[PDB]
Amino acid sequence: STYSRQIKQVEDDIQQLLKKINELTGIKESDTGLAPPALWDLAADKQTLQSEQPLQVARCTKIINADSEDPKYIINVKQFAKFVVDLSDQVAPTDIEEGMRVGVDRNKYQIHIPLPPKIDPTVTMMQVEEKPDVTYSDVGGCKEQIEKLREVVETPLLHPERFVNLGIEPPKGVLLFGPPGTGKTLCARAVANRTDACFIRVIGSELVQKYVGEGARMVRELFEMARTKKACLIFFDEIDAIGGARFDDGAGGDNEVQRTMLELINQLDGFDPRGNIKVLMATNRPDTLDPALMRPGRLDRKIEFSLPDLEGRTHIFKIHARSMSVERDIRFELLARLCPNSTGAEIRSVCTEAGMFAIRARRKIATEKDFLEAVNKVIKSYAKFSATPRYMTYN
Amino acid sequence: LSEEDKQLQDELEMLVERLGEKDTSLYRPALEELRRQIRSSTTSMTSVPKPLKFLRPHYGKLKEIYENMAPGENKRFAADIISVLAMTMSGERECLKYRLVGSQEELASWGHEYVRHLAGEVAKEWQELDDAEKVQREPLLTLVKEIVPYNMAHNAEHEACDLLMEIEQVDMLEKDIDENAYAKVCLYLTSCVNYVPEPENSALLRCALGVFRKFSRFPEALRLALMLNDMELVEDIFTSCKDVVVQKQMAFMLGRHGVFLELSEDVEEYEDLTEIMSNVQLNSNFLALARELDIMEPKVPDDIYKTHLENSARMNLASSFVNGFVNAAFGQDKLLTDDGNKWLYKNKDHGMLSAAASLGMILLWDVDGGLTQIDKYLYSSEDYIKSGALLACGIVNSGVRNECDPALALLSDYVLHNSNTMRLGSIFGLGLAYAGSNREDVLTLLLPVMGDSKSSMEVAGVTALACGMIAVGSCNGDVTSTILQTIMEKSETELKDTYARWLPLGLGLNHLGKGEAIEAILAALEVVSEPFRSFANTLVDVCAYAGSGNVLKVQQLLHICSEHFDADMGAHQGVAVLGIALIAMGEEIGAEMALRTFGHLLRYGEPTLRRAVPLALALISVSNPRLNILDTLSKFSHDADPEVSYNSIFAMGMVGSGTNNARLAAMLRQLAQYHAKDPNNLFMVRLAQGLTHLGKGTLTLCPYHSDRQLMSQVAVAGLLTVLVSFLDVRNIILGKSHYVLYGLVAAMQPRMLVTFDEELRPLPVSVRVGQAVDVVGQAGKPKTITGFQTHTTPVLLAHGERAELATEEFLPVTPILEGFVILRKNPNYDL
Ligand SMILES: Nc1ncnc2c1ncn2[C@@H]1O[C@H](COP(=O)(O)OP(=O)(O)OP(=O)(O)O)[C@@H](O)[C@H]1O
Ligand SMILES: [Mg+2]
Repeated sequence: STYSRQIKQVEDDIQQLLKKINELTGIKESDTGLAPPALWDLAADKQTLQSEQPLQVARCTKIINADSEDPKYIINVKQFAKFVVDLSDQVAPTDIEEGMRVGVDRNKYQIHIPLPPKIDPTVTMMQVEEKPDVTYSDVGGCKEQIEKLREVVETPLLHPERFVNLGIEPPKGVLLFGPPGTGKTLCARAVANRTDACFIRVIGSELVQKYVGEGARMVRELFEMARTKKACLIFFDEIDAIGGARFDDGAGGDNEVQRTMLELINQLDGFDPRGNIKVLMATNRPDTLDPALMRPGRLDRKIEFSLPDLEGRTHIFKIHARSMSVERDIRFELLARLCPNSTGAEIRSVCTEAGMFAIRARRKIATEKDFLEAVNKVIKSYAKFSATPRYMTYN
Repeated sequence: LSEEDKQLQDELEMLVERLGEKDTSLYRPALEELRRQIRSSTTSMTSVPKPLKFLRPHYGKLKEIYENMAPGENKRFAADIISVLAMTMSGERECLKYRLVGSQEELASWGHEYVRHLAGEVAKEWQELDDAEKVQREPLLTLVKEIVPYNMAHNAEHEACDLLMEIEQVDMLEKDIDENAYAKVCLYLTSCVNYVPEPENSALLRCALGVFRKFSRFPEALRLALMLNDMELVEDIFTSCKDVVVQKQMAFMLGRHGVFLELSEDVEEYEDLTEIMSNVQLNSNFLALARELDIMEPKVPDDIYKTHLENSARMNLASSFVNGFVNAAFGQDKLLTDDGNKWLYKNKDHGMLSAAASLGMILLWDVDGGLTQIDKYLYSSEDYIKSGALLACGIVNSGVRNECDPALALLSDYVLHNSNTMRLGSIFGLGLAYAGSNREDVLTLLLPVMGDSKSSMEVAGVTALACGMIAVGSCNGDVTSTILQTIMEKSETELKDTYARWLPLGLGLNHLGKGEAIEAILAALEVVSEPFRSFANTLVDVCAYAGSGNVLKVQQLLHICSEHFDADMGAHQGVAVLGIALIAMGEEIGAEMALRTFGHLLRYGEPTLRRAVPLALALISVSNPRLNILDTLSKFSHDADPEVSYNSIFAMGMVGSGTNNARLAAMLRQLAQYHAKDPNNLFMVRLAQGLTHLGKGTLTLCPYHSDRQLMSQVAVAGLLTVLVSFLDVRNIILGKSHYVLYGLVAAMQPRMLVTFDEELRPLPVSVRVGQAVDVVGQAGKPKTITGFQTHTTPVLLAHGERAELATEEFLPVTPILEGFVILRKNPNYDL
């Protein structure tokens, strides 16, 4: 308390100094999206505003007399108008092709720069930019499942030389199926963490759109943008949202969504080659998927995430109780035996509730009794709500 | 008006009336009750006697009672009430006075809040008291012999240090330190050593050293000794201990710091004690580690480049660094061991110099086996390959000190070799091979090289660099004379060469962290010409205060950066910016406070001033891939100024050196695409990619170890060599002198946690690894890690990640769980 008077004196000076520093440097606005002045190149910005003219986005439609020395380009300037224009002298004639977006000036509308194909902002947000914090070490009891998963979705991209030499075309599709909580999305999160190519996460419910043909459009632009990369990974979580089997119920039942599935089937294996895309779909209702989608060449590998065996359950217990403050002789093999048919999700909850009982008793170490009570609360007491019995019939 | 409050208001008159009577019979019962009346409200911290606050003007009636007659019992309790009234007002020379002159009973009887104000007073008046007032501290001392025991009783220990630090009497703390608070008292004042200046800098450590020595806490006593660079005290700490199990742990800590101790053969277990501290077993321990991490597979630069996902002499020379950096100190490579001739000869000119030397970096710390591999290139007819293989031996022996010396033998015969390139691979080889040795054998063999007529300025610089590494922080008299001699013997035009910038570093390296021992040296730098003198004056002054955080010195550094010149005259401005990082790298508070100042140099600065601030970011946060610096560097990778673009990208690699950061590698891969058509920028991008995957993530270049509290002389020498060479990135790094990038070999250490048994064998146990948490202040048992996870022991610790044993099966010899740790069975465990 002896320094209380002086601490506030220097604390206020620092705040006064901080505010005074902001007076000279400038830390304000931030509501019109203004960057801090340390990045302000005003001299350059003035030059850009004159030297660099703005360009209107237009799409080339037809090239007239491309063979001759006077090639004329018909452009569609969005909602403005259509113009027959000539190419600018600072770009090559071979760089502009029909059906490609171009940048045109406002005076003579001559094409100044080719532009990337238009992609829906929602589709652009589908590619994973921050990888998950989950590795393959966090998946237990899926040893055979992971190796099959890796050798199709990881090995070809990491070491492509081992397949070209032997004339091997590795599978370009994996379907992960199993009851809920079995690790289907967990393995895909491990794949995205480890992968070096572009990863696109697509939830099937995201492909359901209000208007007619819009869902199939997003599938087209999804594969269009995946093809703009040397190697790509598309993850279709809960593909049963759009991958349902086709049917005719008199009325137009699920006709629109079936078209989205038909588009996805077309991009996977159609007239055109798919590309270097290796797709990956996870669903807990694989019996509902269309036979065309469940066919090799679209989903070549069918990896089943069945409920873990005794060795697998003990491994998942070790994974989730790794960072716990457990006791000496926690018989994890015994705990794995007390939940015969239990998903890894239940095992994680058992670990959480086991330490939750210890927190309840103001104890810093989780005993074996706490795990025994956790098994009763999760495996036994919560067996009324268990999704396992209903979903093994589906898988 | 409460009746009980009015009852005390009655004592303002009726009790004073009892003290107003001539007879002393009524004096004692009223005063004794009045003395106890204070304790009535003292029992509650918030409750204070407000009627007593109205008795302050009543002291006039009591003025003659406590002043004008005998002090037996009349003044005794009369003054103490005024002292109780004295914490309410300013209390300048009053609260202590009635305490000092009044009753001399136990201090805590008047309240914890009273002594806290009383303790605050004794420090305030201590500064006021002059030398002639030494007779006035007789009762002043008695209180602090009772205030300190009172403070430790009620867990208010940190206030106890605050008392005797102010009065500069920290010595008497150790006599009253108990077993229940020795760690808390040490942990507090040791955290104050990062800000308190000399002479209280060493003095505060000495008292902490005494406490640890008193309580037989040898491993943490040795840590304090190294921080004070007390060569004498290191021997006394080492040999005082009798538990031999405890002693081998120090040699691990001592060897990691790179300080050698010449033990006597009479000391028990002499052999393994030297072997442990000489890091001869480091290669086996390192190789056994990564075998457990199953990363023995060699890595090609293509696996680092990942060009298959991408939608020349420089390229080949760039990939040579990327090759060696990734599998450094691993001993196996798919690109150099396997028919190295095609790859090595695929490089050209000085590219073969670094390509050949890259073979010694993959055998780092492999003194025996590494020497077995460079010999094939040691007989090469090409001038560069042999000299590159010459420097490869120095890289191989860098960081390892064996008893009988190979590296001097293979390279002594070539320090005067007629071809400068053959010479060039020699001195830089010896500098790395014996960095931080202060061995007169190598120095005397290396010293005349700088004075040779055949030695060019390129050779002249490396000799100062190398001799600086051997005698780093030693203030060697011999090297100072010759480095100064060379500096003024060079011409005005000769000093214009940027290789001349290295001679001051050799002088600066010798005084690394020494402090104010440079005024004699700085006086010598007065006689040399400009603008080299200004650069030399700035550089050596900076290395003097490295890891000190002396703001006054940083104040001078910012003034040098303040005045701008419309290049040639502003070459010294880059060193000042690197100086701020080199000074503030001590404590976290200064380092982060330096980041904002770096941004302002990055905004208001001129090109030559702005070209070095990326280097400052690398030095201040090497192997610490924090997002604030990376984003700051990321924005400035594609800058208009080529050096700033070159330096920033290299800084990103050094900031993430050995971290294997997935986010950083993605940025570097993206920077490769952006700078594909700029070979110079791409070479820096390629250089950064090699550094971020240094040693497959098993190595660090951070100069700090022991919970970021111990400064390694060799590591800073290795870093300073690289970043000071980066001030002229056009001519040195991108030019013909990229071998200077092998200076960071001196800074290579493994981010290690290997717990050994008492017989030094591996002992994998469960540990908790997570971000460190400051444990200063809050009493009880606060957690020192947050967001932690449980791994087995042979795990790589990132910067700022502490480690605690999850269980209690083993008692660590040292609290600091870094590097190699010896574990002992806990007797209480399994009782
Ligand atoms: N094999 C496993 N090893 C370790 N933890 C697992 C495993 N399987 C599941 N878990 C845990 O259980 C959680 C269940 O989530 P997860 O995404 O894996 O479910 P899912 O199989 O995709 O389920 P749903 O079919 O309902 O989408 C995971 O987040 C993880 O913490
Ligand atoms: Mg899922």
